[PDB]
Amino acid sequence: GSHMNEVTLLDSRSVQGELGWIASPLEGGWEEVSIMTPIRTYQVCNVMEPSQNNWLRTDWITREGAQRVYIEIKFTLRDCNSLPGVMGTCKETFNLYYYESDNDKERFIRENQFVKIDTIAADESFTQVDRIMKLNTEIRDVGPLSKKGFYLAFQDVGACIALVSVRVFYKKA
Amino acid sequence: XPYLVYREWSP
Ligand SMILES: [Cl-]
Repeated sequence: GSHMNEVTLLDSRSVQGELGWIASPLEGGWEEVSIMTPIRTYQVCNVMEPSQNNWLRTDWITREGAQRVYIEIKFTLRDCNSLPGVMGTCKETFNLYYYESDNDKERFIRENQFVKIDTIAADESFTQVDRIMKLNTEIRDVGPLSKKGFYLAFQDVGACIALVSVRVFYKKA
Repeated sequence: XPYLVYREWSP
């Protein structure tokens, strides 16, 4: 659980970990919201408008030599009960994807090239950082990986979510 | 057209 036996591949909170994220649609879906020690978060909350399918993906992440990587997501959202008067299709989850690639400048990855890792929900585990934010923590892993690197993606289909941080690492031998 | 924004939540 320390840096002595884990190699970080991506840390959204770090200097060069914030640049490279792409939102589809570019506007009206996932949007950056700084929160502050400033942190670049990505949020989406189109609970009134119908048929939402908003995507957010990272830049190319090398797996170095990892056969298996770990994805730790810290986030928070609003239950549909907390939002009276929303569409009957209000969601409380989102989807986590990945696409392996040897190329570092893919400019046309489609929904069907991305493979779903799991549905992410606000569950039992969380963390706590003038004030303190209480954020759900979820961790998922994928493997075996084979290509030089990979892309990560997040899909919103009508929820009110705030992605506070995303961390990608693997475990030393 | 975010209904709410988390900073707490606000419109
Ligand atoms: Cl982020």
